[PDB]
Amino acid sequence: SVNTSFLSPSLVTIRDFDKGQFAVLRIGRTGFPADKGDIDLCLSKMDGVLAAQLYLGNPREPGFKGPHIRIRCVDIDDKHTYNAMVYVDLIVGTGASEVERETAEERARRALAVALRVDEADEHSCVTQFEMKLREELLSSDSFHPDKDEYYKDFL
Amino acid sequence: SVNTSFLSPSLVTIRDFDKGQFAVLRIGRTGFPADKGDIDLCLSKMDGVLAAQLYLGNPREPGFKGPHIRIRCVDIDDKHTYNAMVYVDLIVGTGASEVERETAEERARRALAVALRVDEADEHSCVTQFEMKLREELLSSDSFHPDKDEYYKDFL
Amino acid sequence: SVNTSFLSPSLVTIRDFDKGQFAVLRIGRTGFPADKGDIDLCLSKMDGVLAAQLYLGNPREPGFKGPHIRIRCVDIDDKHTYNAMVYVDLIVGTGASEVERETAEERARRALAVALRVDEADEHSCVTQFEMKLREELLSSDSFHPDKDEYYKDFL
Amino acid sequence: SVNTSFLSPSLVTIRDFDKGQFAVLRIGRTGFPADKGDIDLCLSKMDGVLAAQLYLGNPREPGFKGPHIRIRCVDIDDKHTYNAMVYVDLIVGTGASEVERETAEERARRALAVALRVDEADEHSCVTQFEMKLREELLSSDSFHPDKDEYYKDFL
Amino acid sequence: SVNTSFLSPSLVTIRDFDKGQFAVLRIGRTGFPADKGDIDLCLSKMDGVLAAQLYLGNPREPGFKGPHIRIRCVDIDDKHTYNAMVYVDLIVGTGASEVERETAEERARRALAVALRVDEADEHSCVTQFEMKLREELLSSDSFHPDKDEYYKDFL
Amino acid sequence: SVNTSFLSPSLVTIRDFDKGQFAVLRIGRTGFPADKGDIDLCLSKMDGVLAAQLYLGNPREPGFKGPHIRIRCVDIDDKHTYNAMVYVDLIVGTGASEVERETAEERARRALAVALRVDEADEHSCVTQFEMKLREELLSSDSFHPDKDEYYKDFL
Amino acid sequence: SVNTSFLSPSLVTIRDFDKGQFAVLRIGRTGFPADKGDIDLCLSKMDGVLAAQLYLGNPREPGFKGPHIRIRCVDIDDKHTYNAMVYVDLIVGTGASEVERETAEERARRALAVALRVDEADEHSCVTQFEMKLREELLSSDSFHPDKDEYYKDFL
Amino acid sequence: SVNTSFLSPSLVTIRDFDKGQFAVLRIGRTGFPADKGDIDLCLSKMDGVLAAQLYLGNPREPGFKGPHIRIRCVDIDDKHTYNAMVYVDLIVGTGASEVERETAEERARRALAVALRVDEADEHSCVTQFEMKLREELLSSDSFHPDKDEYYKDFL
Amino acid sequence: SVNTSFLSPSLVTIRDFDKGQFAVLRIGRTGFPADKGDIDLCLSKMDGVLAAQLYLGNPREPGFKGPHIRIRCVDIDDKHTYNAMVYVDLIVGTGASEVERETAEERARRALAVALRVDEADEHSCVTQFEMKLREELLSSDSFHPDKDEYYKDFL
Amino acid sequence: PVIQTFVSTPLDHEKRNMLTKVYRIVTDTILGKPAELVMMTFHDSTPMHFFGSTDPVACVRVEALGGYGPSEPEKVTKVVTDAISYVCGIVADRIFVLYFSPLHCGWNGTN
Amino acid sequence: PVIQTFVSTPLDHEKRNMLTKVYRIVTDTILGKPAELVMMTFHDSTPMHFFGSTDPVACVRVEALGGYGPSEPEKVTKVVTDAISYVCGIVADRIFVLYFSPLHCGWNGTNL
Amino acid sequence: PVIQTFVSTPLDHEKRNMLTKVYRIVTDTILGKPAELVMMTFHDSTPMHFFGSTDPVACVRVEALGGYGPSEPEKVTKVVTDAISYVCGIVADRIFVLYFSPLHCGWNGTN
Repeated sequence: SVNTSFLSPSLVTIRDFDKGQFAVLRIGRTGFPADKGDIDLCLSKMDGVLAAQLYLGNPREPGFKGPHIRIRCVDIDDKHTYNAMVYVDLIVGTGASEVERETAEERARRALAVALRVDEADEHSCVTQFEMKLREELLSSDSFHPDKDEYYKDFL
Repeated sequence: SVNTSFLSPSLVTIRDFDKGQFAVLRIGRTGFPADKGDIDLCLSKMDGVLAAQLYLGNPREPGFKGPHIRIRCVDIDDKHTYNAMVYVDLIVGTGASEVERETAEERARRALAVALRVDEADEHSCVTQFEMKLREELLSSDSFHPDKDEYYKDFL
Repeated sequence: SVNTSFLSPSLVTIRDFDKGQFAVLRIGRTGFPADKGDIDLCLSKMDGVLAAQLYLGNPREPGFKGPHIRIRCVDIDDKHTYNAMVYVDLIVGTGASEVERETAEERARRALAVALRVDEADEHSCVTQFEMKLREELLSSDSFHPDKDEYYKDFL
Repeated sequence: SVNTSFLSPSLVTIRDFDKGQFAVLRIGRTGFPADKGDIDLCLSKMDGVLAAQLYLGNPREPGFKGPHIRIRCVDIDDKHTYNAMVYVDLIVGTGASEVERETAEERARRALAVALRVDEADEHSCVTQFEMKLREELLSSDSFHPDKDEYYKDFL
Repeated sequence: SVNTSFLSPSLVTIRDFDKGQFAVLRIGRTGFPADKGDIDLCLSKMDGVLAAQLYLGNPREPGFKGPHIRIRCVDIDDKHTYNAMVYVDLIVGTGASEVERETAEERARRALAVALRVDEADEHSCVTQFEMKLREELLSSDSFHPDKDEYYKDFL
Repeated sequence: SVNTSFLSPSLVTIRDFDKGQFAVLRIGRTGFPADKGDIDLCLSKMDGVLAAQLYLGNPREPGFKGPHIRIRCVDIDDKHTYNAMVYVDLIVGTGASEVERETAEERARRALAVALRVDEADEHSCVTQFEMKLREELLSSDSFHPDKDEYYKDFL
Repeated sequence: SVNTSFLSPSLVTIRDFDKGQFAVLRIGRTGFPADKGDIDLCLSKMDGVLAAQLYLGNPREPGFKGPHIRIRCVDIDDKHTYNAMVYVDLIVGTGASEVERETAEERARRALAVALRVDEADEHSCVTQFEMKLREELLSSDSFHPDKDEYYKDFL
Repeated sequence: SVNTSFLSPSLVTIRDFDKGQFAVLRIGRTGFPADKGDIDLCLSKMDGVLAAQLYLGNPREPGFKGPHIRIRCVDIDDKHTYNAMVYVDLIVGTGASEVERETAEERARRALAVALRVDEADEHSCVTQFEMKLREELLSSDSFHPDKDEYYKDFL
Repeated sequence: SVNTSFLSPSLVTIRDFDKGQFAVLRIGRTGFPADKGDIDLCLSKMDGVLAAQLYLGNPREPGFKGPHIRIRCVDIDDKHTYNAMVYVDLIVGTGASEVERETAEERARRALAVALRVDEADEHSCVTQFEMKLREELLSSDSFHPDKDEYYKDFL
Repeated sequence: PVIQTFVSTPLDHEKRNMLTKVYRIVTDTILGKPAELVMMTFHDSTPMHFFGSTDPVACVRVEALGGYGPSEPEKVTKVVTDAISYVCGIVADRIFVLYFSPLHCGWNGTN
Repeated sequence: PVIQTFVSTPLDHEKRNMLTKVYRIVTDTILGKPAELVMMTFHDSTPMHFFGSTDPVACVRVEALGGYGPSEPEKVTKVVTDAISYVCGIVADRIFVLYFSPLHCGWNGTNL
Repeated sequence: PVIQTFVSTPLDHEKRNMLTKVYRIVTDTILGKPAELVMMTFHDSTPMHFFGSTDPVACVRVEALGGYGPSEPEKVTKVVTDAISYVCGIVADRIFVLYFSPLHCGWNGTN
């Protein structure tokens, strides 16, 4: 269902088969061992990215023209106050005009800010921040997948 | 019983304790994330290699002088048609004659071609090929194991 | 509540959430695949280091001034006889008086010898030895954790 | 056990296998659809004829010389008040004298008046009357049955 | 509850005690044996006539001045495509004027067209048409019933 | 499952929905009421007719070219010894040659003799006889059904 | 509750704890092994002696002045017909007169004749006869018991 | 079912009602107390004699002309190695010819050698021997029973 | 687990398989039949002998050099007050000096006096006596057993 | 003769009896032997693999003392495969019918 | 040799072992082969129809490599029919005994 | 071909599938027949007595139309015995492999 693996005390891979997501959990600042609360926090943020995707469209629709909101990594800062940086990819089709990518970017930024609860502390008592990476891909290409392992090279 | 770990979205280690196997699942061509169907496909091919092994002898027999067929990796190509490449090691004794090696070589290739369903869509609608690497090892040595981690360096 | 991951056939990460430990299991000498007996042997030695820790003080007490004993790696030698090397850290506060360091050092060697059953066959028919690395940390620092991932670099 | 079939909205055949009876329920005067209350009323009158038969003799006795009381049709009049006319057949042996016949008539008519509850509201608030047809049959004949289908011509 | 009887392979009487209905199912065109699907369709069309009745008024109201809409026969044409002709009776009071008569006719024709799914495939993939006979009866007469068996002589 | 209706004391229609059969039970010679033993004997003969059909072919085969063996009536003679006459129809496809017609007729009579247990007491202590009527039909016609109600006019 | 022991194939001791009886079963004339039927017959005659005892008086009555009637042995003759000889003891008080003695003698014989079903086939198709031995004992003596083991010497 | 009685610490009678056998168990050489193992061994040898009988014939066949083979005694020598001597009777019909007697005698010996496992140590680790006593009886006589009690006089 | 048999009304053999004991129960003085209370009393005294044996040593110890306390017979005197005479055997090794034999004799007396409750009335309101018989045996002999049947000849 | 019916699908009283009646027909008409001398055993819900799947599949074994007529096996396979398909819903190309002939056959205690 | 016992009645431990001992006798004396080399399989409660009824019925399949002697199959049927009748209560006219001889038989990994 | 596996030990989905893939290899390599054309039945937990014990034991029945080529039965026995030993844990000296050849075999309604 959810496959979790410790590549190191502070580096964890989380693969959700039912939700079709892959995310890297790292305790970046302190290098402390990830506990169950850290994994639950990452899974919570992974769920939030799923909700923000629905603000742009339904990815299960056949012939989905995007754009895609894909979580990549949840970096947890637990030195002083409890903080989480959520790295997300926004993927728009290559045939999108410049206005269409700025609109998609602002629609994604607004939805993620609410879905990830950035303006306050969440249920895990965590101050959440996120960072988006804008990508352009030919969404019809047979070599494209929203969670291609290339997109995770900055975190593995 | 079966321990599965994601080292990356497209790189998975699979350790089967009951069957005494270890296999590296990788989605090589596309780099797409491994889903349940890919893991079931890999576990299916690991099962087939065990069946092919029985065509040459019972490995649990005490004093088994080989030869061994050991699976090492399953490389899945899902860009267009669902294909898989199964990397296996044929391990024969050091003092084996040339006729004994060629015989074990051809018996293994006949058994693998049937067990892996080569050149046809198998149960998971996957067309399979296999690549066999011959090895000569000291089977009676205390330092020998059919699944030494040095045999997995090309895939990890 | 124990997360086990195979980075390689002979390299395993074991994360005990309940006991709050992280240990690296490796079949160092032979490179053989780790089986359940190896993981049980590792989990048993992780249990022993926990018992040895209680001989110096309860780490759950508030403002615990140390010393800490932390398991880092269990290196199994299964070539001939069943042997295990247990790499542990001894973390002492930086404000010690060099006499308190050797007192904590001697106390740790005595407790680890009994807890790990050194130079005798345990329940798993394993002859155990250990190595203790002495460390100095400001235990009141917010960037200190007894299992900080930098402590595991020699084994991962 | 009781097969009930509608030949028409106001014509029902009722076959009781366990009690060896066949009766024709019809809503004669009005032609209204027979409801569950009419069928229960018909089954209750079939019960009474079976009790009245036992006042004359046990029909399951081997070599039973009769006489037989056999219900044929229950004709319900539900226009104003709730009435029912029960049509029964009294079957005496062919070799019986006149005095034997008229005695069998009185014993059956007097018994039917109590079993069918003539001239009074019964358990179904129904005022019941009966009509008896005398027949003389060789009871030992192999072509005789107390419920021959010819005995039902006038009602089917 | 529902009493079903086969007068012939293609002629079935259906008596619904709980809903107070009586219908004659017949496979008129082909004479094929009525199967479970044919009976389920007939019960479905009888169900629609009850619904169409409620559009005209609640029949269980004390002193119901009508009109009554009562199903009589469902003739199934299953030669090529699946069709059903539903013969229904519209009963209005004798004192109804000619304006009230046609108003009742069209009000019931509208309701029947919807409830019986006229000229479209219904739940049973059946294209249904209906035919309506107008009757005038003194509803307060003690000899009147909406489902008098005389009304069914065309179909029995 | 099986719909049994009494049209008269000695005339019963039997509709087997699950086996797709229709038969008419009648107690011809005597006119006696049909008891459960008679209905059990009838259903047993319909089961035997179903077995004789399988000797000629599988009717569930797509594009079945025939021939068909179909039961129509079981006439029970219970005056002296217990006897039954089973009326069946043999339906060969139109254009059948004289040889195909005679081959189908004899294969039918041979299979019916065994399945119906002719000239011998069966499980119900009954001596069974049969009578076969030949029919020719365009089997691929939409107006054809092996149990058309016209085929039963001789017995209803 | 009932302890059965085979001293030989045809010599069985039956001890009834609940009824406070002891009987010797012997298959005398033939020496055949005692089967379950023979043992059931013995238990039946032990019941009859107990039933004949209650005809003389309740022995559980405090200060019971007798007479006692005790079964000693059932000798089964199963050569041709099925017969049994029941040996019983009649114990009267030593202080009783000859009139009381012979009166108890005649009463016991009358009761035994009915209880043991003498000279007629019983429930087990056995023709029973009995033999009564008169004894006189001081019924209040501490060394008296109705089933004193000396009373069985003729049968053990 | 199986009645077991200790006539002495070393002398046991075993009566099997269901299998219709009687056997004497004795610990002859040593006089040791019989334990459950000795009794289980005796029951096993009793079971083997039943099996050996079927090689000669079915004794339940009416008019069974024999030969009968009946166990009588199991004598256990447990001084040193565990041994048993099985005393059986071979009962052939009176008037048997010399060849019929010898043929029946050799057939019983062969069947017993396998059934009693005289060659090796059986399931109970016992070395079994047997001794066969030949008897001739009028099998149809009312005074004959295969387990007549006098056949056991040498062992009781 | 406990096999009791009645050789006579007052003579009972009791074999305890689980506790490895044999005892003869006899109601000697009066010859009265044994009841469940007598058998329970015997089993209690047999149990007390097991406890007294443990005062001298554990008989399950390998190479147990004795001495043995073995119960033989329980003789119940129930004429006046409830009395029991317990016959036990004391078996010392044949190579025992006169001092050792007298010490074992006194030790066995003290233990048996407590275990058999000879001082007071026991749980069954029975004043207990016992009588020891000194025996000398070669305990390593293969023909020795603590409960050899010859040891019971005085009571059977 | 003896007819063993192995199917992967479950069987009940109705299905076993239908195959029984058909098997009686096959013996009397095709095999030329009495219909009552047929011993029929049924083994339903048998774990069976065939043609790369465990889909419904049948294996019917026919044993007849004295061999078979020149054209009899083909007629048996036709009727049996038709009967199994109609009764069990097993497709035709998943129904094996095997024909054997025992060296001897004992019945009523004699050969 | 291999012997398969198909009975429509239920078998228990006592019944199977009784038939086992008889089968071991049959192999050693009649078939002239070691009694340890006999593999016996039992299949109780088998749905079986025979002679127009489901009354108790048995089918015993005998497989012996190398065939049988001149009078051996007759003797085997006599003993097997008697044993099944005694053990299971099945009548003799409802007991089949089939004899086969496999082309080859493998044991201990060798087809010899 | 038809292969019946009788074992006294219970078989699950994994064990039946492992024996399934092995017999497919045996059919193709040794028997030289299509691997999809071999029908394979399994009968686990069979009450079996052999060599004076009810210890784990197996009997495999191989039926092939047209007989067997030279050396083929010895090869099949080696692979089947190895496979049964690995899969079921049954020792080699308690594994029978019987070889038969039916007179005729029916499939898809024709022989």
